[PDB]
Amino acid sequence: KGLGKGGA
Amino acid sequence: GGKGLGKGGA
Amino acid sequence: GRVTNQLQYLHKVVMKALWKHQFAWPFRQPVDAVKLGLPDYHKIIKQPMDMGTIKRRLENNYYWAASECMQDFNTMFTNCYIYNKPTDDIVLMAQTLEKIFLQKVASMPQEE
Amino acid sequence: GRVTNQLQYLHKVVMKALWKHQFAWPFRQPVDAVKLGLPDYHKIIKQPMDMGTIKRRLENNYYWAASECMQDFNTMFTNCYIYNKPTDDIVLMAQTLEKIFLQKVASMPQEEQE
Repeated sequence: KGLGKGGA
Repeated sequence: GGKGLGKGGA
Repeated sequence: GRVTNQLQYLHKVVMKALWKHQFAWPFRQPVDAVKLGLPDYHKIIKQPMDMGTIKRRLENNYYWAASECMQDFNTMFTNCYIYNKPTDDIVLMAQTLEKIFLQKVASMPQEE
Repeated sequence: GRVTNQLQYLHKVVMKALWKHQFAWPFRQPVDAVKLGLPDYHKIIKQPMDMGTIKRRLENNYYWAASECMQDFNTMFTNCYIYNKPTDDIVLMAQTLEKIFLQKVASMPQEEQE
């Protein structure tokens, strides 16, 4: 259900 | 962030 | 107003096909987070969009250019991929509706 | 395998603009799951797409019609929204790029021919 590339 | 909760799967 | 060939096409061809499509029903009205048990929805999606809103806009000449209607179609589909789990049926439904959107937009007349 | 005027437009006007964009860099080559620490990436995204592949397909006359090429652009953007968290910067980058893509598709010459 995602893990992603980085948050901001 | 991340994927809400959603509407249901299949 | 006169309606540009492009907004005419978005109305009479693109919205015509999507509105009646068998996968269209979850998209026809604003996501109702209360009805759907979705207390996080408006936390994640800050610009809700739906076909009812776009259809009404096309009917009342709210739009100045095609590109602005096209963005609304895009936001509607993007909301859905961003909020929902990858495995949700709604995701597959949106992907199918979006392919039709793009197929048709491939034949949209030139502006002007 | 064809050259058409809409394919030439997708190559030389639409792709050229997106490729050079300051947000393009994460999209120019296949997502590298190993480099980036993403062991779940290929479990969620079944049809990886990237501008590198689209560009090369355009140069090798792989596409028969513009719509087929537009579909690949869409898959690439869609993969990004589906796999990544709503709060990841790559989601904003994709959305910005995708708005240009839609803007430029809106001016695609509409005699579909060659």
